[PDB]
Amino acid sequence: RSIASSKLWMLEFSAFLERQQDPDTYNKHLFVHISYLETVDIRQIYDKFPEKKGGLKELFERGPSNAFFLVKFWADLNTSAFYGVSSQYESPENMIITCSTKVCSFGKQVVEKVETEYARYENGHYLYRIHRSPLCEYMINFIHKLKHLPEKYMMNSVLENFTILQVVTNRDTQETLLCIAYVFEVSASEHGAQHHIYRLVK
Amino acid sequence: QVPMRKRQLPASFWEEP
Repeated sequence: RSIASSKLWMLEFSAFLERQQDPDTYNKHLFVHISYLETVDIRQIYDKFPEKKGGLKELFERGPSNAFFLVKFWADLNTSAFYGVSSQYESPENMIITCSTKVCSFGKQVVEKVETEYARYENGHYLYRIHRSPLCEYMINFIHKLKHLPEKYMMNSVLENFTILQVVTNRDTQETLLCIAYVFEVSASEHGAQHHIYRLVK
Repeated sequence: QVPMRKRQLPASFWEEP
């Protein structure tokens, strides 16, 4: 139904551009946004993500398999400036979790960010949150470069070798709680950001 | 490089909502 394993549920995800007009006025543009699931054979995407060491094939083999999703974004790129990322997770357990985000060009890791997040109790469950985390410089320049390509065919061709892997882990037990693979296209002119969510299998 | 559209993916993969 949703991006949820037995132990973690992603409630919200977004990457955005924020501009301050005056001290009382803000404008925000969402590049991508998440607030029955077809499946995708994980062997079809192995080469788009790093392997060898902490690889995507090794991660899935160790499982659990109900924690591996693929998100396909049609990103809206139609736009001093703050570039950020926000996410929110729910769990029925109070744990200390770790989020590893790896940006890859051509299946080769290029940026890595690790973050630790703690729970807040709310109405019987536990919330984890990344708020207005600064988008790193590689991504900001990549977006600027994308917007400078001559046509959407060149942007989407470039984006075919751009992926992000997110692994969320229980810091104590090292259990994989959520693993999300992200593939991207540019949304078509006045379509706005859209996505499909898949379960990864086999 | 094997193009993504020649790989076996659900048809939805290229159908933007």
